[PDB]
Amino acid sequence: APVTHIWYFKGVPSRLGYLLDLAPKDLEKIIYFAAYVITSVDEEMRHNE
Amino acid sequence: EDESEALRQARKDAELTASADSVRAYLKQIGKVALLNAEEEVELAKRIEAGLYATQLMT
Repeated sequence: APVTHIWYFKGVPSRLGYLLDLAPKDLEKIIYFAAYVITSVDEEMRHNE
Repeated sequence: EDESEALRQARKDAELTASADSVRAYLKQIGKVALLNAEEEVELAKRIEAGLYATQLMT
């Protein structure tokens, strides 16, 4: 299973958090299996339904 | 005390914690399923027997 490089997730600037517009407190909860994220949503399938 | 919103959301917030220690997080999660007794064990064993019988029938 894929894993995240610590050099980029964890640091004084969280580079992964900067790119993805999140926070390290809102990334450790995910790449360490504490909370889910919504990978993608269906926009039209929700607009008509 | 226990009712009137003092302890319920208290329990929900206490459970909903960062749990930095990995063993601590695993023990927190394992504290979610109640223990079982003999009748429950034999009932679930019957269910598994039915499931494997149905799998054999599918095969």
